[PDB]
Amino acid sequence: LIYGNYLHLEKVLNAQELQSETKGNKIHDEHLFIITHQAYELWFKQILWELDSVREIFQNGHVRDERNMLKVVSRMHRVSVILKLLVQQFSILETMTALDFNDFREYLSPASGFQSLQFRLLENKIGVLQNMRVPYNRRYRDNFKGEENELLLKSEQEKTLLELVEAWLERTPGLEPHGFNFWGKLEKNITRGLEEEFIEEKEEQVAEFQKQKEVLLSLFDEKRHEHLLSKGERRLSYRALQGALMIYFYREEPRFQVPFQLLTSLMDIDSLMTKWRYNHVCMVHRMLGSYHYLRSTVSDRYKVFVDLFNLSTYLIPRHWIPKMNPTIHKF
Amino acid sequence: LIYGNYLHLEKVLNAQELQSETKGNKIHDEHLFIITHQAYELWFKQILWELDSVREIFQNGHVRDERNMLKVVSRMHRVSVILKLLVQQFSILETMTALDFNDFREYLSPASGFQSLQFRLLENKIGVLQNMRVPYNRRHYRDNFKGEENELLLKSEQEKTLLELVEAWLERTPGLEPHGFNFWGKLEKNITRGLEEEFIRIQAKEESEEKEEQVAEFQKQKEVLLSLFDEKRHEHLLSKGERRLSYRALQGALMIYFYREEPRFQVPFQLLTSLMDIDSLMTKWRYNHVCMVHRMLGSSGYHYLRSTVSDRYKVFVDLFNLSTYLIPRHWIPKMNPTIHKFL
Amino acid sequence: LIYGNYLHLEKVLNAQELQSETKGNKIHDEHLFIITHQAYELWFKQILWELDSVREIFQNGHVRDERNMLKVVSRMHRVSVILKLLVQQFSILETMTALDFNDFREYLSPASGFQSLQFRLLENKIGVLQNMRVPYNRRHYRDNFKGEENELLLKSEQEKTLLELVEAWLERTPGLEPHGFNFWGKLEKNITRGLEEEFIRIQAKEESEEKEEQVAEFQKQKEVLLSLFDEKRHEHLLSKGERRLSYRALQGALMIYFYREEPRFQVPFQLLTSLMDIDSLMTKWRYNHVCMVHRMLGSSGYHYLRSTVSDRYKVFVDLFNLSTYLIPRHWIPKMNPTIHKFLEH
Amino acid sequence: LIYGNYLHLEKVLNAQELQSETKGNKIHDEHLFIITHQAYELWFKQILWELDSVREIFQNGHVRDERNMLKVVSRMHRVSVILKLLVQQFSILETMTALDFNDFREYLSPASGFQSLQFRLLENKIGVLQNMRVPYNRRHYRDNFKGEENELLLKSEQEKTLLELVEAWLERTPGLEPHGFNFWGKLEKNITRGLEEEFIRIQAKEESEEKEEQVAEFQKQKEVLLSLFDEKRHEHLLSKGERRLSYRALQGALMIYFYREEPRFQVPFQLLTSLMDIDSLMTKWRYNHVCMVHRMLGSSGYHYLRSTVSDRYKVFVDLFNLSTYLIPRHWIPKMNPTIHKFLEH
Ligand code: HEM
Ligand code: HEM
Ligand code: HEM
Ligand code: HEM
Ligand SMILES: c1ccc2c(-c3ccc4c(c3)nnn4CN3CCNC3)c[nH]c2c1
Ligand SMILES: c1ccc2c(-c3ccc4c(c3)nnn4CN3CCNC3)c[nH]c2c1
Ligand SMILES: c1ccc2c(-c3ccc4c(c3)nnn4CN3CCNC3)c[nH]c2c1
Ligand SMILES: c1ccc2c(-c3ccc4c(c3)nnn4CN3CCNC3)c[nH]c2c1
Ligand SMILES: C[C@](N)(Cc1c[nH]c2ccccc12)C(=O)O
Ligand SMILES: C[C@](N)(Cc1c[nH]c2ccccc12)C(=O)O
Ligand SMILES: C[C@](N)(Cc1c[nH]c2ccccc12)C(=O)O
Ligand SMILES: C[C@](N)(Cc1c[nH]c2ccccc12)C(=O)O
Repeated sequence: LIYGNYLHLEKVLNAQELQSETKGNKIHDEHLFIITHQAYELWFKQILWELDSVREIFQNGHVRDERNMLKVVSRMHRVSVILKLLVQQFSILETMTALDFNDFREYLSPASGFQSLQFRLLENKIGVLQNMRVPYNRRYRDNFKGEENELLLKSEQEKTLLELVEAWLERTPGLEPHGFNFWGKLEKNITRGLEEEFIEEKEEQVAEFQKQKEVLLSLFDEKRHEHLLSKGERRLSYRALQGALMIYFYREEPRFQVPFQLLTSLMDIDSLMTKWRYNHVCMVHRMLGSYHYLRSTVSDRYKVFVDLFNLSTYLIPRHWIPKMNPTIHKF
Repeated sequence: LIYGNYLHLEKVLNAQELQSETKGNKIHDEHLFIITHQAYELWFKQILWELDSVREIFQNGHVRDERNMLKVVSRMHRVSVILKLLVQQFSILETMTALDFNDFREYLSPASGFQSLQFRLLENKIGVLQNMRVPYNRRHYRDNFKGEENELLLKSEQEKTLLELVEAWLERTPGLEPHGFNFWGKLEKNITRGLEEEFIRIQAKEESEEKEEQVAEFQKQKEVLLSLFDEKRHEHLLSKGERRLSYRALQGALMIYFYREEPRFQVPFQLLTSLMDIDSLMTKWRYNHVCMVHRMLGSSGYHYLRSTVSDRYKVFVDLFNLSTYLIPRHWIPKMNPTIHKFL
Repeated sequence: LIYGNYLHLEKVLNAQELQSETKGNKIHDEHLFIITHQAYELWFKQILWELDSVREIFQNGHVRDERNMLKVVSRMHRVSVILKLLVQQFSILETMTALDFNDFREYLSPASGFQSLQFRLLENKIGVLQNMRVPYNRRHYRDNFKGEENELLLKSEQEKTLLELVEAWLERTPGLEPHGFNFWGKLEKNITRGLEEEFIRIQAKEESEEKEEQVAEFQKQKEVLLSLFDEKRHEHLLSKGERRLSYRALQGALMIYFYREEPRFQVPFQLLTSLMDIDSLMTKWRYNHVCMVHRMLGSSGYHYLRSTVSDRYKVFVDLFNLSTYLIPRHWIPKMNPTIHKFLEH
Repeated sequence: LIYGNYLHLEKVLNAQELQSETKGNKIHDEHLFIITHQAYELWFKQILWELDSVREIFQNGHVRDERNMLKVVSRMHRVSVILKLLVQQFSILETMTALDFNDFREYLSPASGFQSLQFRLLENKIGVLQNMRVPYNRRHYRDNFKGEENELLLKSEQEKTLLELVEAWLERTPGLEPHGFNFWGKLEKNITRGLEEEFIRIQAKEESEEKEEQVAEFQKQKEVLLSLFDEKRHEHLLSKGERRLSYRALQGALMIYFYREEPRFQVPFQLLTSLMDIDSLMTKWRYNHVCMVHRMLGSSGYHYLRSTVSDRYKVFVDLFNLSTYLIPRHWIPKMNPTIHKFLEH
């Protein structure tokens, strides 16, 4: 076995066709354009590789065996690491001036980054929903045809990471009312602590406190949630949300240490996915002038685990957090 | 034209074949290994693209037209930027544990990164010389390569390297002409003078430990500084391969260093800086590679590799070492108005 | 002389006071919070150092001596490099969980990064204009600052900004002189001509939707391209604050863009590129800051900040927008050998 | 409470004294030099903050409560993140040319980065051993430091290092107990067996160059694999300082490596990974430092430093070298339900 043959470089390193050259006027910087995109696509494939694997672990119920949690967090962190690189990779294309890109931009028409099948498959597999997806020029799948359109559909219809994480989050231990009844203990301890606290600048604080109280108690409005879920402003089942907050509050508890890491990485992937979009935009600006559709992609509308980010709003004094009783200290 | 078809993704995204899977026992992390290498190879191709272009500009004498200097420095900086990324790219493969790599390392033998044609072409096109190449397994590197590959690899060694081409251009650097600004002459004189002047300074110091310190500092500096004009020392070191640039080229480089602010020398200096950046980064690549192979294979290619992280692989080491011959600014020959115009 | 004494580490490394600890309940992650900010502030000081130096080079007219161009681009690139780092530095504070920050956030009230004198000095010295600055809680920013601080902050606003100084220099860009190369005239002509020539091409074409599409494209392009020569449109946009550069400065910048390979314009172009890099990175800083305040406080300042990530805080947005007015290379006015002389140093 | 006052910026931003300026000939790039170092020092303080905290968790036996494992790995990862940045931070100082540094290097003598108390404290607290410290021009390291400096430096040397503390904890790693899972025994057996089994396979083959190659490989592997059970070889190497961990600690580490997916070993493995990352990064720091001092001073400290980039400075080299003793997975002693149940929480 030789490197070149192991890596099918006969394919990889014979995939560069400068359209400028194909049309008689070869432009040098076009090479970079091609390579950059090809590298992105390689890495997308790797992310899909990792993601699909993680999805499978959830779907096949392997995640139930908490031995598989190391594997899950490892592969999720790996995604975040690839993404961190893909963000830095824009620095490479920033070496191309707009003036120089202009010299071949025409031979690209009518092509677009939009037509990255993998990027869409990625958005889909994480949990970006078309219902909340910004339409571009009153139009995404329309541009894709064939097996591509077919796969794109499977991607939308098969379980997303969000869905699968939701499922698992719903089964998070300690939610059982017959058990630790976290939610009940929480509502009580908060209401109590609230009242205790509720017993000039005073007025200002009072006003602030009423605002805080509303938010804090908003947590227990199952209906508010269902509504927001419908409007798509939240994404996680109320039960899943409970499991997540369980994990947040009892993270140091051994059974919840890696699960918390997952949540952290899930948020990191959202953060990075959006950083990708941002860097892409800042460039398309520097390259095409005036952008706005893309500036719209950086809107938290594409944050799939936005629920995890927003659990920061509902932070309470440590004192108020239900205690780890002997029984659960065992469990 | 569709993106997928423009980018020949039919090829790119149909090039991943897990040998573990080909042999029945698919290992997940093997995918990463493949992709990582494929990305490296893509980027190598791009670097070769840039480098070959720069070489051509030098060889076809376009570099004489100083309008092409922007293009040259841009493309050279771009190389350094790709390399910066290729160094960071190791962070990705560091996500793979040794334990997990072990689960497929077998299905790789007898393949190695050594068989990267592009990496070799790259080493060669910059200016790595086979004479000063550390032997692998008591043998040459091209021994591992056969066919058109071996053929190309030779062309790469024999065709003009960036070093050679930069040397040529450095030799033509204005200001060296003795009939002109006579930089080298003025320099030798101004250094001789400065040294003497400083000696008197130290002589003035009543004998003390302080004076002693200065004395030692002085003598070492003097030796080094005058070493610069020992054209024979140079020729010797050139032979031993410890330097690489013609003495004339070395003069042009120091010209550029000292008169960098001069408009004609501003971008030329940037080039020199980038040339050094490429060496620095190429070495950082090697270092990160080694640091990983250690984490992955334990402890020995490791030792062979630890050997490749040396000035033997640094092509523009001469540019780095011009830092040793740094002098007080007031010693630097003053740009004569006439030649001040020439620059 | 000792390292520690050279670097006044007696000060630097005795400047960490955890308020949590000062109040009896020391929280560990507070140390990180302090250090991170202190490092940012060190780097801000360095950027101000570089910026002020470059401003002075422009103000004192040293920039006229094109020897100083290397120094200028070097120091400007250095800023962009510091900024690149400052953006990555958020990764450090991302190690702090919101849960853990919550354990000391209280001992901070009412303090805020908003009270970063240096950040404001920086925004100001580059060219952020108060009129373009989104007010927070219906209030100005300097209103939070008092004393010599307010005095400095004012000097920053009143002294020449980099924008102003670059504008001045851009206006003196060679090639614009009508008596000389008359770039703008030649350009208007060459563009008007080219457009006509292209219109004919399209009109020659065999009736199709593709033709219609090209027709549409053509009108759009034509409008934009000719918009360039509407000095009144410019003055209007300047008023609306969509542009920031004088029309003449804009001419000089496009001169440099189009004739960058010309020796005299090689480093000047690099400067333009760096100026844009600084804006890009400054905005990336703001973005990462926001993305974190979200991760930390949830969803409001957050929205104020989300507002700061706009081209309204981009000082050299005009340089970014010169990409809109890109023309076929063959349309660019030709450099006379004789003319190449004023661009050959 | 004001930002500036919280952060004692009266100190931090009044700690820049350009010696060039103090001596009449201010050099611009000296500012950068100062700031860069000051930032490094801030971050070192933070690393020491994190490290000391982790050391205390180990020393005070809090690590026994496996709730505190999350905290430990988090803080150790944070160190690695700071270090990643400190490595990138050299990019900033690379903006300074040697030519320009030369213009002030004189006013620095006789100061040096060597005199970073914090860096030494850091090296010491991790586990760099004074024995294996390469002498600089036949000089010690501590010799340069006097007073409280020397005092603290010693405490750092004498107090428990991270290595020592990790060793302690590694020795208490569950599964090693002979009356329990007897990992070591089961391992030796399973390895001896596997090797024999493989030898037979090769013996069954027909004499050939391939066979010889395999045979040679097999003997090499066998030696290494069985070397693992030579407690005395270890003790010797420990003496020569080629290894650092007790043989029992080494057993615990390999336990963790092999049974990492086991819940009780998942975070512990992460720690090991981060410990190795800290070595890797600490050494990357040294490398980048050297690469620069060369670019700045030419080629000597350079060579002394090139010496610091060795496994002689790698504290957790034992963790790196556990990669040598990797065996087929099927050879690894199996976690029987009963004992698996012991390793859960
Ligand atoms: C010169 C560089 C680039 C330009 C001018 C550019 C231009 C654009 C434009 C204009 C769009 C909006 C759709 C349209 O009107 O066609 C877009 C979207 C996109 N581009 Fe790029 N692009 C560039 C580089 C890249 C790179 C390096 C990638 C890497 C794969 C990429 C991937 C994408 C993706 C995935 C989208 C869809 C955005 C979304 O809906 O999330 N582009 N690009
Ligand atoms: C698990 C990861 C890796 C391992 C264990 C590994 C191992 C090795 C080893 C042992 C060598 C020395 C030659 C030999 O004994 O076969 C080597 C050389 C090489 N590897 Fe890697 N490698 C790894 C990753 C990579 C990657 C990601 C690249 C990217 C292209 C790469 C490129 C090279 C090159 C170009 C050489 C020749 C270097 C020289 O001779 O100067 N390796 N590798
Ligand atoms: C946990 C981390 C952080 C949080 C929660 C945070 C929060 C905030 C908030 C809420 C504001 C808006 C003003 C206000 O309502 O008080 C703000 C502005 C600011 N922060 Fe931070 N910040 C964080 C980290 C940092 C860091 C590392 C810096 C570095 C100096 C910084 C510098 C600033 C600056 C300069 C502003 C004013 C920016 C502008 O108004 O355009 N902050 N921050
Ligand atoms: C122009 C830049 C620099 C130069 C020329 C320089 C020079 C040197 C030299 C020559 C040494 C070897 C000992 C000696 O001769 O005194 C050294 C060691 C050291 N430098 Fe630097 N240095 C630079 C930047 C830095 C930076 C940015 C740091 C950050 C903290 C630093 C920290 C140190 C430390 C801690 C050592 C001791 C390392 C060891 O012995 O293990 N230096 N430096
Ligand atoms: C391969 C080929 C092209 C791309 C682009 C891309 C997308 C849109 C572009 C463009 C380049 N140059 N001009 N435009 C304008 N659009 C507007 C609608 N159609 C043209 C990004 N990645 C690519 C990979
Ligand atoms: C593709 C395939 C393999 C590689 C390697 C590589 C090199 C040497 C390796 C290895 C992988 N796994 N074990 N070894 C040990 N050496 C020791 C002597 N010869 C085998 C790097 N890049 C690759 C790309
Ligand atoms: C030093 C001290 C504080 C900060 C902050 C910062 C900013 C706003 C904060 C905060 C910390 N904790 N709570 N808030 C709420 N805001 C909302 C309206 N004003 C208070 C950032 N950097 C700092 C440096
Ligand atoms: C603060 C102050 C100084 C330093 C240095 C440093 C290290 C070595 C130096 C130096 C500066 N200037 N010259 N040398 C070398 N020798 C050669 C002969 N006499 C001086 C690094 N970091 C610092 C922080
Ligand atoms: C057995 C279980 N792992 C239960 C579970 C769900 N979410 C969790 C989060 C943390 C810890 C445990 C869980 C499962 O059913 O997957
Ligand atoms: C005309 C010339 N470019 C001469 C030359 C050589 N090196 C230089 C450095 C800076 C400026 C000019 C030169 C050539 O012959 O290429
Ligand atoms: C002589 C000049 N430096 C003219 C000038 C202004 N901007 C430029 C850009 C590129 C080249 C020259 C200029 C001055 O007046 O400063
Ligand atoms: C009770 C214990 N925490 C046991 C222990 C030691 N090393 C470990 C590694 C992984 C898991 C557990 C351990 C202690 O004695 O510290």
